[PDB]
Amino acid sequence: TLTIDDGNIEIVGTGVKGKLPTVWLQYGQVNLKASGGNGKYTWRSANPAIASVDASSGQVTLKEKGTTTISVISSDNQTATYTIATPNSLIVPNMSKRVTYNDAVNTCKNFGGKLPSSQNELENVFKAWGAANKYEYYKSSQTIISWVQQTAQDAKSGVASTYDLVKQNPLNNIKASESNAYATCVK
Repeated sequence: TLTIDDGNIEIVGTGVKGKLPTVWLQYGQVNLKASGGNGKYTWRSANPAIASVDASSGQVTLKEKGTTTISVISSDNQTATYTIATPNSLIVPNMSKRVTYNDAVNTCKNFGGKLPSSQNELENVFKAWGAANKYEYYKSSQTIISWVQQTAQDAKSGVASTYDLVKQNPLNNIKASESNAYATCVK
């Protein structure tokens, strides 16, 4: 008798459960609600070789390997299977210290992903994660500024656009420095 809930899904994001969108927010962990049955039940999530899973709550945590294997058997010996292959998008910010477009691009794109089309892509991508504006989350970075495309006018200023989500929104003219925010990796 295996019964799992699929209305509240916990996405690799920051532990948010609602509808499955298309992006992961954080290391790489998701949790689904599935419960065994009467006796022997088997749980597998992303596979132990790559992720740590919670057997009393479909909790899968992956962060580097390739695909994720998740299966669920009812305590009565029923069989369920779910493997990550197409979906499972992941965003990765690269900049433990202030960074430049080229230094971060080598690292971010080295991830096989690409940069956002504009400042809003990151702010909207992060605002969807709930970190760009979690208030207390600022404690991880009171001010988080990302590198953005420059404007025709600011480019001539010899600068690029800078985005600050929790410190004041996006800003323009940043490049004369050579590393004022960081690179973002999506997908």
